[PDB]
Amino acid sequence: ERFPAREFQRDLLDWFARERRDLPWRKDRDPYKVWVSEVMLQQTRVETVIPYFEQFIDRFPTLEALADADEDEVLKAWEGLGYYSRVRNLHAAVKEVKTRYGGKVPDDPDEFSRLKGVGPYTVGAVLSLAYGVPEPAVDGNVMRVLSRLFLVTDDIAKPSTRKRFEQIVREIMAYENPGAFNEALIELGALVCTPRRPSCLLCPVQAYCQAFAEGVAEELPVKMKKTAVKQVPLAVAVLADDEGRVLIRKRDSTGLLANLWEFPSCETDDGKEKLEQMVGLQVELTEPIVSFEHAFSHLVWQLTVFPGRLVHGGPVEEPYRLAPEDELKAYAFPVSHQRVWREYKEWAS
DNA sequence: AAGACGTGGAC
DNA sequence: GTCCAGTCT
Ligand code: SF4
Ligand SMILES: [Ca+2]
Repeated sequence: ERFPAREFQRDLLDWFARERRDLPWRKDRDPYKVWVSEVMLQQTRVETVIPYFEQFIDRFPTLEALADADEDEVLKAWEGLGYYSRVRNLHAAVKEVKTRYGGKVPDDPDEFSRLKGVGPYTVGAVLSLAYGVPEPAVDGNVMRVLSRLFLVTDDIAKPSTRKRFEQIVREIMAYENPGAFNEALIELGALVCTPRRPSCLLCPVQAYCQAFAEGVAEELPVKMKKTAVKQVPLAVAVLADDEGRVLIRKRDSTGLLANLWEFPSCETDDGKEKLEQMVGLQVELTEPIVSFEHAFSHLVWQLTVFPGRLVHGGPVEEPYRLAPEDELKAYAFPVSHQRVWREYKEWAS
């Protein structure tokens, strides 16, 4: 494996200095900000993350401010980003950093990795970029790039394949400046060596790329096809009382959409009667106004919205809470239920 | 191991 | 429609 590591390095790092996007989290190397951006970037595109990162850092300018904030306030800031246990884990990890480590982000891989939500990629991403620690930062971009560079045909969906890529990076990483190197590989996959129609002709490391020589760039990386996924009808109801207040409820911390608020729903494995019975509060449910789909990575919801009129015969017991329409802004809903409300509003016109 | 776990660009 | 931008269990 006569791979000219140093030669390869100098070129890649040169192209990076010329073409790097000026992104908000690249203004400096504050471990806190880098860490926040890398969590936001997990399975989430850069252009999507930019506005979230700006508001989040404005609301929580430092690690302590995030640790000090309330769970609701943090989760509201994550509303719409998806995979919401990321922020549950980041909040807890930061709380841990505050109480245990006195505010400083641990610079040791094994100590940093021990924190919730910090997987192999985030360790390398945060520690290299912000501390100089030469740990690999292998994401989907890197895997695709390396798979083509070294013509690796292993299924990237296998945890072992990733472990191999990490070993490859180690073999070729620029230990002088690992952060800059790690980001360069990622940026490469993001800008040049794209999932489709890679610009190999413009690529700075074309010379070293084994997939280019064989003309199989498009066919890599190898990855098992995503399968079809379970469908799940859902019955949702918007119960408004005479005064205009609407009833909502906070989902439990274990499972789908943990700790997010929603409109009282039940899986329609009978329709309305199930909603009616479930809440068994003196509530009456009416014709379903609209139906639609909302997808997940591992299932698909088919929703049905039933307006109802709430009559007060008792108190509001947890998890349920009663909220005026004006104060719904304060609660973090998932996108599925955000649409439920919008359709309800348009209907009531 | 492979399924859980959200959402929106870009074909 | 398909693909895809990580971590926990
Ligand atoms: S030459 Fe083509 S396949 Fe190889 S790294 Fe560059 S863009 Fe990717
Ligand atoms: Ca870890």
